[PDB]
Amino acid sequence: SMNPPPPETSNPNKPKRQTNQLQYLLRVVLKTLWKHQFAWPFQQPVDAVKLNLPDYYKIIKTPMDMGTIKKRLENNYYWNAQECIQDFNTMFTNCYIYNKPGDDIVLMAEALEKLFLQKINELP
Ligand SMILES: COC[C@@H](C)n1c(C2CCOCC2)nc2cnc3cc(-c4c(C)noc4C)c(OC)cc3c21
Repeated sequence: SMNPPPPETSNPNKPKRQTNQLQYLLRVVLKTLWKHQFAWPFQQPVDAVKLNLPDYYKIIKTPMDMGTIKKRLENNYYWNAQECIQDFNTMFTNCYIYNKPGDDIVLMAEALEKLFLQKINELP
């Protein structure tokens, strides 16, 4: 496999919690971004094989996508909201590191991030 293993969504050794903030991140934040017209390039790990990007996983050390975040939320992987927020932030920063500033994917990421930042502003 020329893709790395995806980021883990279950680990018996990692303690976990359900908090109001994590339920909000699932039911409101992820739910909103997931249903956005531009969600789909972010709904699964970057497939470097399918997309013919042999340098992607030479450059991006900490890959992250909303498919992974959705499973981490549903599977109770997280201890706190900040871990989940960091995963979103990483997904956006990775996009801005790898792609050119004028690229369509960066415009898609920017639209999702604006919605994200507004929902995080409203964290309970
Ligand atoms: C708009 O389509 C772009 C096209 C290349 N693409 C398709 C088509 C589907 C139909 O078959 C042809 C390929 N699927 C995907 C799925 N994920 C993608 C993720 C990124 C991406 C992110 C996010 N961060 O870095 C990168 C890099 C991406 O960036 C150019 C393109 C993706 C992508």
